[PDB]
Amino acid sequence: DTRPTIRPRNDVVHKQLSAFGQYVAEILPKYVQQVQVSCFNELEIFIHPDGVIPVLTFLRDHTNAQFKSLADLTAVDVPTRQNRFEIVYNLLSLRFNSRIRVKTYTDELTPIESSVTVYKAANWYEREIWDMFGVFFANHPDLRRILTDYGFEGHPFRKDFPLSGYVELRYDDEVKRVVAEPVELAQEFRKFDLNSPWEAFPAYRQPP
Amino acid sequence: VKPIFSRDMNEAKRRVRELYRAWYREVPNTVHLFQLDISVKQGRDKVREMFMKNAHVTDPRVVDLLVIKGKMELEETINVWKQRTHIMRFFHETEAPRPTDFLSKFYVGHDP
Amino acid sequence: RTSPTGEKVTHTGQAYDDGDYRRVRFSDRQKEVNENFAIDLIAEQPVSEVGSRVISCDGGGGALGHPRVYINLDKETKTGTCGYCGLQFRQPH
Amino acid sequence: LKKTTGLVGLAVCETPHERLKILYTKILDVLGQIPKNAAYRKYTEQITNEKLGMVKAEPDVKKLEEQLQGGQIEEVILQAENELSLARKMLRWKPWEPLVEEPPANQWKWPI
Amino acid sequence: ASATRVIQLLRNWASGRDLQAKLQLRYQEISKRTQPPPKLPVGPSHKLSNNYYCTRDGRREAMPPSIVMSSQKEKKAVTPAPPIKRWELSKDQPYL
Amino acid sequence: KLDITTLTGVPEEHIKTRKVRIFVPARNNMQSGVNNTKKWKMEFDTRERWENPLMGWSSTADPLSNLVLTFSTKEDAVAFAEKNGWSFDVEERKVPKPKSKSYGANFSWNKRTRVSTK
Amino acid sequence: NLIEVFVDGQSVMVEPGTTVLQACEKVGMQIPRFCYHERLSVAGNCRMCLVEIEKAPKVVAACAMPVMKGWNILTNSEKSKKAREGVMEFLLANHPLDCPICDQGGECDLQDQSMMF
Amino acid sequence: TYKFVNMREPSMDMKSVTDRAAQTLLWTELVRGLGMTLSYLFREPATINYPFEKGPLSPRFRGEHALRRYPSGEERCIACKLCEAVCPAQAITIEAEPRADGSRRTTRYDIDMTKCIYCGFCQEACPVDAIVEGPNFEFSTETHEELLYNKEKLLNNGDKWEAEIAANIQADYLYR
Ligand code: SF4
Ligand code: SF4
Ligand code: FES
Repeated sequence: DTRPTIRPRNDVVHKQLSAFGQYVAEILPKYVQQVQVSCFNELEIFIHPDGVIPVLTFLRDHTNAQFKSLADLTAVDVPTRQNRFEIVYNLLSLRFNSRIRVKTYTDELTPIESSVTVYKAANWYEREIWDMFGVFFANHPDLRRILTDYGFEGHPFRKDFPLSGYVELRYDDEVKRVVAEPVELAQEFRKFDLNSPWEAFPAYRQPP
Repeated sequence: VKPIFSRDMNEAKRRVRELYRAWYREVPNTVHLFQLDISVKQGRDKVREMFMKNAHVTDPRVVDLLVIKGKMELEETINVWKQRTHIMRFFHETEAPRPTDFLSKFYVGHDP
Repeated sequence: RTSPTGEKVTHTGQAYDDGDYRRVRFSDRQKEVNENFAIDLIAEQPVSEVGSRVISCDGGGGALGHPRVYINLDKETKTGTCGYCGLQFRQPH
Repeated sequence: LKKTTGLVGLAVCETPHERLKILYTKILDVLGQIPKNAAYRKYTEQITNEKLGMVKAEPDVKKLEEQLQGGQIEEVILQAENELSLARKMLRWKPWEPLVEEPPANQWKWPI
Repeated sequence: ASATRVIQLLRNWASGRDLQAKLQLRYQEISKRTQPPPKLPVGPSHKLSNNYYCTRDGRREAMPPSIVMSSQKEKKAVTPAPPIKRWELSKDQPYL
Repeated sequence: KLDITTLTGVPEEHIKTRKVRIFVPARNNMQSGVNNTKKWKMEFDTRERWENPLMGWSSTADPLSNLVLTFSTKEDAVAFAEKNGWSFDVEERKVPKPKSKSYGANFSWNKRTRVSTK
Repeated sequence: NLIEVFVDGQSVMVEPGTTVLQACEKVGMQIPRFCYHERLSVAGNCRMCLVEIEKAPKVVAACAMPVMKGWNILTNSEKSKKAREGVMEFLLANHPLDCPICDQGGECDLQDQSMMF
Repeated sequence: TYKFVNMREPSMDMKSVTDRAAQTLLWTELVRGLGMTLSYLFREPATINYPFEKGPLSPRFRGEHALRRYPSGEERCIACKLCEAVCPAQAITIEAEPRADGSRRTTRYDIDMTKCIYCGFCQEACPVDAIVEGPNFEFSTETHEELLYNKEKLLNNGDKWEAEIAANIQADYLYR
């Protein structure tokens, strides 16, 4: 619609992104599984996990796709899927002033090829993904805990990991050191059920 | 499914033994480096205990990842990335022993 | 008011019992107790008499009060009480 | 002559036209090795032919840079090198083959 | 600032600039902390007519992402967007 | 059967003693909306919640007290419980039966349905 | 015996006598309602269930109006949206501002339906 | 659109080279910087005399939380508990029961200042302007237990700071 409340939408960028998505799909039919452009003009390419390195290399070196900047590499944990972890690569093409997202899937066991060869920035991002979610990255130069404690056990950002964790720290005089003890909260984190019983967005309705 | 490192359980057991050798040989140095009060036997007993904890695994993929995690802990221990408390965390000391007898649990609390 | 133990009773009706071990926390320190009981204070406030069947109270000060609520005064025995303020209003007989 | 490219690590090429022509010929040969049906070969050959034609047509480096719209001519040379390496890697990968595997069930369904 | 003229001259000379013109300490150019009561305006939707929320519900006008291509059941080369134009050197101060 | 229990990091006590309940949340009787009752959910058994002496705030040692995981289908929840080795009890979704409704029946000629007041 | 009705263009088979609201429930659409209750006799007084049917000049009460074969129930049409908005405005016109002190607060059909429709 | 920092070729004029060598040998730029600090010496220091002099503050300042009362003397808090919900740190713990009169009066209004982030969402959420962050920033304690504020503590804080709190609200309610 119109008026200040509604956000203005640019259709030109939408058309450009759709065309380029088709371009990428045609060039890489072996790996590209699905191409989507969001209504807010964000092209997303879904690729089979085996194509992490080829697709990224194409999107980085190709003359008409000069995405030479790995903006952010992250993971989304959806426990309702067999391949719960979804590895998402956010790219930036300075030459064409555009961005693209490469989304792949992985299990808790299936390794994913490291993209350090494609982007050197991928090192620490993949370390974080392994540390927080537990997605092993094959051929990684140094895959180790980057954010958790040295002796920490478990992957915190997993949806099945408790928010407060399983262990807590304190200083004990008898052992003269900081010791790890089972977590005991003086005030339990009060879970608030806020989801309304009435549907909010008809456009995103999943038919039964 | 693509194997992480080992295609078969026998290959995985080879990796497990390699890790066990490294941990077994590192324990004496670790006690010296962090000036731990545990004995070399105690550390090696803990290493064997930790390995035996994950002795029910049958999937080579899971065994591979367990070895990778075991390697990572060894790397931190060798590189002194861990601190004295971190090494001692394996030896739960301050934590009071929780009994297993039903009658004892019955007295202790509402523990299921 | 003060409990038999000697501990002043809060407006929330709370007073550590004699057998309560927690009473030791006030051994050398005072027990913070507010000395303006709200329930007593409104009881002091007089009951307004407004001829209109329905009156509206905002708590005073407009935007500095409470959401405006309309009170009905049909009940003769009872006096219309503000939901937020607690002020009582009556219809003159 | 351009004193410096501005970008650190990028050096001014004294013979940019010849260098671009040689690189484009190499790229075209590598694409020729690629199967014709492959979209990569078709599109890349189109792009390279356009750029090569413009390079041969315009002898002025600045006007050529404006014509190609790839930035400084050294940047265009770097782009050509990257494209050539990508073409070789594509020949290795053969991404023109059919899809490896369809996504398992609703692997791309949001919201849950 | 409450400084002697000699001190002011020495200070300015040592700095090389007229510091008294721009003194960092704030004295009286500060706005009065006590201000007149404001009257903020209303938004574009503060109207008694033609204000149906259905015509201004941007949140509910969002749509699921459009699927351009799905593996499940001569074109010119296409760039993601028109190539970025070269930036132009500043005219106020080209070289710092 | 995938055995991620060794890789989860969950303490053994909270791997065996836990009793996961797979279920579809019931509709709050106060409201009439059914949007909440559309996705399967997984919750853990409730445990002791004592009182903190200082303030009276409820204290707990259960680390999984607040863990609620939504799942698209029951099979997904079952598989996830199996992966993590948690004993899971599944409650089949209860969908209200379709009910025949007739406004005319409110004004029936020879039926009990006839309403006394509107 | 089932008649073929359409909800938002989606064909759905319903037994004769099915109310519009029930067919919308079948396709997955929960039409806003205050008076209609599944276990209580149909009343039709709240007027919040008003919905537009394609090629129909006047909005119908989905909670009471029985479907007819071929009807296309436009649940999210402009007519339906505006009807819901107007009815909610009428409902809230005299409703007291008691939400902070109302126990129903946070679980009030009036609150959520006002926020959504 | 873009400015070239640095990127300035040095002139090789013998005079320019001479001045550059003069800068190098005679340490001119170091003397210039030294003079700048000397100029800073003779300026007026900007230190305020704490606590005899306090720093500037605005009426919208957020500090010690405080529970307010109506002019009659009744607690404004009507136990809606939405301030408890909005609190991004889950610091407010509210338990309420019908008072002897029958109004919604909380039996427990506990906020641990040691967990509160002083965001101010609580005062923006309260529909009766009951919980309002006060102007007092100097309320440091020596024991952790003191930080955990009871309902009585909040009521006393409100009674103590009411004049200033009311004045600040009167000076800012129009903006809100
Ligand atoms: S938001 Fe205000 S009225 Fe509601 S509980 Fe908190 S202090 Fe009381
Ligand atoms: S100011 Fe912020 S942190 Fe403090 S009580 Fe209010 S919401 Fe909680
Ligand atoms: S629900 Fe009451 S008129 Fe339809």
